[PDB]
Amino acid sequence: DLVLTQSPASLAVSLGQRATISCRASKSVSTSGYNYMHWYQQKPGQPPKLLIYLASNLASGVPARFSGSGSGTDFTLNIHPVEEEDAATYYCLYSREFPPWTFGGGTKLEIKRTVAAPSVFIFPPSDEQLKSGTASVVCLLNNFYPREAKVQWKVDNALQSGNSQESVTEQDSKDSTYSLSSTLTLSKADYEKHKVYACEVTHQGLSSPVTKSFNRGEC
Amino acid sequence: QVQLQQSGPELKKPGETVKISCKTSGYSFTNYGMNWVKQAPGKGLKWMGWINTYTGEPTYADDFRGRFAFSLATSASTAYLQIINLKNEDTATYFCETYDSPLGDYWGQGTTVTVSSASTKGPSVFPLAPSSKSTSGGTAALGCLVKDYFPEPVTVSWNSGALTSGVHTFPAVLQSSGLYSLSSVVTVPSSSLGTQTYICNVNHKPSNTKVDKKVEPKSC
Ligand SMILES: COC(=O)[C@H]1[C@@H](OC(=O)c2ccccc2)C[C@@H]2CC[C@H]1N2C
Repeated sequence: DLVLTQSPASLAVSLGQRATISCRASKSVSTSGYNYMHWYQQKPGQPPKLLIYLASNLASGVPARFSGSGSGTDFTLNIHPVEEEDAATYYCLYSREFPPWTFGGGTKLEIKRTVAAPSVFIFPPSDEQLKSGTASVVCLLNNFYPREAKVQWKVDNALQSGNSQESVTEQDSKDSTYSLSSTLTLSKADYEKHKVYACEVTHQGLSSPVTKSFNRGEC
Repeated sequence: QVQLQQSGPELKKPGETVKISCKTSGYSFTNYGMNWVKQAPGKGLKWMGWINTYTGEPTYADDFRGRFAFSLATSASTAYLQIINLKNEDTATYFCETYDSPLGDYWGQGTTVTVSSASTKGPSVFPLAPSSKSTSGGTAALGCLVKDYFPEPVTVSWNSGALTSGVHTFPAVLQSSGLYSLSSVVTVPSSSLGTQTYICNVNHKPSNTKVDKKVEPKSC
């Protein structure tokens, strides 16, 4: 049977530098004289897109910065210079004119850029939600790098826990940054029990933690 | 040139069966046939198998025997993927593809299938008002909180598509209630909070819910 394993699983490469991805086949795919290795690129929320077919030929509408090499069992996909729009997952694919097909496990590619601090904002609950019995307080961290970030909620300066959730956007294909949203959910009752709601952010782009807050009733 | 459109997202309970469609822009699928690919949330691509366009003879990959069936409804150059006795492990996005040559590779945008016992439920849309607390420099941030819905997905656009710059719609989080929640925000000129109107358009097909929430400024 044929299995393809890719190296590495993840890779972070500086904008403008070279990205090298590998794929090894459990057995030779060049015995017929042709190199049956293909490469696909897939960005979040989109279907795969062919980049290279037959180990080294560029697919349709693929910039020359992408290239491929190898034969037998070892192949590599090369990107140079890496651009922000290249943040994606890359898969090698084995197959002849007709199937079967065998995909490799994939290689996530993150674009590395200069550190950037997040812009922090906070949103007190809306009147209509409060009216329905709950209170959601949202904290937004906009356009930052690297992805590593820490958000702490404090109600009347008391660190909250187990009552908040967050999601980070995929790396921006334009400027290579991230954005994060954190939601502190509380019952109307609980919410009206306290006065100060704050979001405290720590990111290697901030000299010292930044805090955003408001007082219930102020807004 | 060619383009495959697939049927929308589906919600089924375990044990049920689901049937997804793939339609070409051309008048039929090429001589090479058609392929189906599976992608579980956050996982890799996995070839399911293929079906011959002429012989209608399907071939299934090892890990996809018994419960899966590829069918050709040539009646309108359409192909179908059927899965019976749905399990949790079937929760994934299914892609259909076909090719006429090395340079002619066409993919469908995939059909997201969700296997769960949870009931469908439209979201509530709450405004994330811009104010002194969501302003920095000349930029003001504002948004919409789409809370308590099931199943995925939800789409959000701003001012019917007019505003798209600086828009950030985050990945939905699954709350302890088993319901999803998501937020969509946008940064717009602080002064343009007296010259412009801002409305988020939320669409949650699974429950046929369409909401338009105008987001107004808050003084404090
Ligand atoms: C002609 O076959 C293809 O188009 C295949 C592939 O090419 C070949 O396998 C191939 C074999 C012999 C000659 C030319 C191309 C490129 C991509 C990946 C699978 C499939 N295509 C979508």
